[PDB]
Amino acid sequence: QIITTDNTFVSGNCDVVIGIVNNTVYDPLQPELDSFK
Amino acid sequence: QKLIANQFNSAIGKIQDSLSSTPSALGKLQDVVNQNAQALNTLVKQLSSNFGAISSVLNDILSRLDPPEAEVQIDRLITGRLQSLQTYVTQQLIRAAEIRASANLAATKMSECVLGQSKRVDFCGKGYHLMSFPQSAPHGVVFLHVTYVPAQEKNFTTAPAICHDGKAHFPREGVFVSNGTHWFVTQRNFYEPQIITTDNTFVSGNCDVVIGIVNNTVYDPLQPELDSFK
Amino acid sequence: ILPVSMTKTSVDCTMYICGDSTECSNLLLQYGSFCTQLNRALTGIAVEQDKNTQEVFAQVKQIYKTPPIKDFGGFNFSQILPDPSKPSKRSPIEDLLFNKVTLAQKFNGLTVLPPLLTDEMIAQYTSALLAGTITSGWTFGAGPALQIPFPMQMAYRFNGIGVTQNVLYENQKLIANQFNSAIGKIQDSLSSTPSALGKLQDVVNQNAQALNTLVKQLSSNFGAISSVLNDILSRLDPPEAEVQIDRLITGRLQSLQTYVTQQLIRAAEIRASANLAATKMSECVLGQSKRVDFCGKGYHLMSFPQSAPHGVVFLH
Amino acid sequence: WRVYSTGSNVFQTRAGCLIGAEHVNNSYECDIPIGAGICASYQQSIIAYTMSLGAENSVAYSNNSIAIPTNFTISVTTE
Ligand SMILES: *[C@@H]1O[C@H](CO)[C@@H](O[C@@H]2O[C@H](CO)[C@@H](O)[C@H](O)[C@H]2NC(C)=O)[C@H](O)[C@H]1NC(C)=O
Ligand SMILES: *[C@@H]1O[C@H](CO)[C@@H](O[C@@H]2O[C@H](CO)[C@@H](O)[C@H](O)[C@H]2NC(C)=O)[C@H](O)[C@H]1NC(C)=O
Ligand SMILES: *[C@@H]1O[C@H](CO)[C@@H](O[C@@H]2O[C@H](CO)[C@@H](O)[C@H](O)[C@H]2NC(C)=O)[C@H](O)[C@H]1NC(C)=O
Ligand SMILES: *[C@@H]1O[C@H](CO)[C@@H](O[C@@H]2O[C@H](CO)[C@@H](O)[C@H](O)[C@H]2NC(C)=O)[C@H](O)[C@H]1NC(C)=O
Ligand SMILES: *[C@@H]1O[C@H](CO)[C@@H](O[C@@H]2O[C@H](CO)[C@@H](O)[C@H](O)[C@H]2NC(C)=O)[C@H](O)[C@H]1NC(C)=O
Ligand SMILES: *[C@@H]1O[C@H](CO)[C@@H](O[C@@H]2O[C@H](CO)[C@@H](O)[C@H](O)[C@H]2NC(C)=O)[C@H](O)[C@H]1NC(C)=O
Ligand SMILES: *[C@@H]1O[C@H](CO)[C@@H](O)[C@H](O)[C@H]1NC(C)=O
Ligand SMILES: *[C@@H]1O[C@H](CO)[C@@H](O)[C@H](O)[C@H]1NC(C)=O
Ligand SMILES: *[C@@H]1O[C@H](CO)[C@@H](O)[C@H](O)[C@H]1NC(C)=O
Repeated sequence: QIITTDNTFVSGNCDVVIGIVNNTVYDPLQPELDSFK
Repeated sequence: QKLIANQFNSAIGKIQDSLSSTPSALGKLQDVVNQNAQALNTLVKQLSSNFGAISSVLNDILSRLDPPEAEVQIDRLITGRLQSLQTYVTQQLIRAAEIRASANLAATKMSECVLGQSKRVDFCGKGYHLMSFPQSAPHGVVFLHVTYVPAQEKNFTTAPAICHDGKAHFPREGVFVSNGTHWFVTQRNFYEPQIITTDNTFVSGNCDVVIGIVNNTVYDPLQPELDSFK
Repeated sequence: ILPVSMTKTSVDCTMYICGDSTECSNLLLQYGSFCTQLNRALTGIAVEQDKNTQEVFAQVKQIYKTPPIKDFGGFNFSQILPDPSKPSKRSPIEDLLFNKVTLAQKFNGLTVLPPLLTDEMIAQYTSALLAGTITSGWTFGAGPALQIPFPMQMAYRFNGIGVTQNVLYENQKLIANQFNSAIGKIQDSLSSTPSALGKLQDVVNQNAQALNTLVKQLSSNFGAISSVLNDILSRLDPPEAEVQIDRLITGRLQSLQTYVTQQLIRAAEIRASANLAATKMSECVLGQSKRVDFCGKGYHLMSFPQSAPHGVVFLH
Repeated sequence: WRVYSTGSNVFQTRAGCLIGAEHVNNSYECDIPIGAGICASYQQSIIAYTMSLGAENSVAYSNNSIAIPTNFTISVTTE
């Protein structure tokens, strides 16, 4: 399934963790709020 | 991760010194060997006893008396030796039952601790249980329980619920704690404070139901995002 | 209710069989090392009983004390905490248990050894375990004791059986009242029927019966002239007195051997029961168990151990 | 054999008499089992005392006080 901000929890800075990979996390808020600018 | 690896490495290396520190560490196997060895030695020693007969040696029994009269002495010796052998066999059977119980316990410990996590307390060494490692032994099995025990604890003032506009708030996963000025939500087994509203709180009832409740601001990060559209 | 340890005992082979008569005693040594094996087995049984008691009850490296003021006044724990008014430190339920168990005497060759852990220290251990499970919750068995309010611990325990924290806090008064009523009712249920504690009276009475059977066998002559060696020594000539005393020796030795074997079987059964009780303690009071029906009917929340005259009782 | 029969150092217990072992009213751990909650250990001489159960740890408790760890330690326990 797609990586969304409602599926994963975020805590900490990127530097401390070893082995991370850069990627983009989808946000279900952005397209629902974009239709009601 | 580096600290956990360092602790695990420094912990395993201490097992060798702990085991080799004293000869009493391996008592549970030395006792098992020694009881059987001494029982066998006692059974062997029981052979050279008169048991009320004229002599304990078969050859002397045959040589000293004629068969019609030596038959009684042979019967006495045979009955005594049979009693000794029977009592040794009974002792060995009881000890075998005890060892079978211990082996079943060891098999259960292997199948639970080694091959997966176990939520049974104290069944996996003191403290919370992580992966475990077995080791072979001469007449048994020796385990290594990698446990997780908390330390360096500090106390905070808590409360079961947080008031917010006449609406009780409860922790989704954790416990409300406060350092005296502000309130946070943290996992129950490790101090890690966070903001409250975003995901880790669920709403039920009003404030008048619960007994001891405290007021605090419940701030959803959703609203600042909405104000970005104003 | 689970038995944990039978009464320790030990017999002197020469004193029991030979009556300390000289020549009859030196005649026994011809039979071999039968005397040493029985003494060693009885010593092993006694040390196993001691180990069972220590393993079941000494589950904590520290002793805890309940707070002087009961700030968890929702739930009422006066029926299981150590009552200070009585001269004994046993709790009211413990005191009811002690008075409900009744019948082990000295004899010619039989003795009884006191346990290492006296009853008062066993009660102290149980009080420490109860105070740990009341104040610090389930985490005092894993590491350092962590204080936590009792309603919050109950909220966690409810959260561990598939029901969220809403149920407890919104119904704290009802839960406290029901818990107090049940804790009051268990005492009446236990005191109502004397046969409730039968699992300990059984082992005590049956050990006493075995000991009496062992003692009663003296009177049996085993086909000899008389049951007293004095009559044989002072009446019959040595040539046949030797045969008669040897027959009596064989009979008494066989009786003692069968008693020793029966005690070994009983000790094995009691060791199994004590291991089960220790596992039950370590999985019930020192934490939460997901094992259904292993900790009583219904989903398990807590467990309060209490001492017994020769075992441990659990209040799931 | 009877040289260890001096009555000046005889200590009476609940599980028989003791000869040559000093008796102290303090509290220590279980070193050598004796019986009826008495254990003997080594100080110069041998001391026999009454058994003790760890060290008292009165945990502070309140209806609004909780404690959570801020650090961990990993331990390996043999069996
Ligand atoms: C993931 O993205 C971040 C940010 O774009 C990268 O961090 C920077 O990487 C460049 C090299 O590509 C460095 O010159 C910068 O100094 C980095 N920024 C900081 C603050 O250190 C990061 O390298 C990317 N991850 C990977 C694996 O390339
Ligand atoms: C309790 O925790 C709060 C967390 O916010 C502390 O407040 C912070 O204190 C630091 C100290 O330098 C400031 O830099 C932050 O700006 C403060 N944050 C806020 C939101 O005010 C507070 O000091 C702590 N109090 C105690 C007694 O530990
Ligand atoms: C924890 O217990 C203390 C001790 O009783 C409570 O403090 C009292 O609370 C009552 C009810 O609000 C007041 O009338 C008293 O004046 C308080 N006394 C003191 C000395 O503070 C406290 O309220 C309890 N807290 C909870 C959450 O139950
Ligand atoms: C938490 O907030 C509630 C309301 O948001 C407070 O209840 C108020 O208490 C005062 C007492 O002086 C009353 O005059 C108000 O009418 C109450 N408001 C409501 C909506 O009932 C409550 O006292 C606050 N508690 C704390 C500890 O600050
Ligand atoms: C907790 O339970 C104890 C029971 O031991 C209660 O004490 C009894 O209270 C009743 C109330 O009338 C008295 O008649 C009894 O004499 C008390 N003692 C006993 C041994 O029953 C106690 O009231 C309960 N509540 C609290 C807060 O302790
Ligand atoms: C948590 O505890 C560990 C040790 O159990 C701490 O690591 C120690 O840190 C000090 C100073 O940073 C070093 O001198 C020690 O050598 C470290 N111990 C080990 C075993 O490596 C760690 O700092 C603690 N965490 C916090 C946040 O204080
Ligand atoms: C994995 O191991 C390789 C070694 O071949 C190393 O080059 C790489 O950086 C490692 N990556 C991570 C995430 O550990
Ligand atoms: C935390 O516990 C200690 C005792 O271990 C106590 O002295 C202290 O007051 C407690 N903290 C607070 C905030 O009360
Ligand atoms: C130790 O205490 C006992 C009473 O508990 C007392 O009789 C004895 O004199 C004390 N010993 C010393 C050396 O004071």
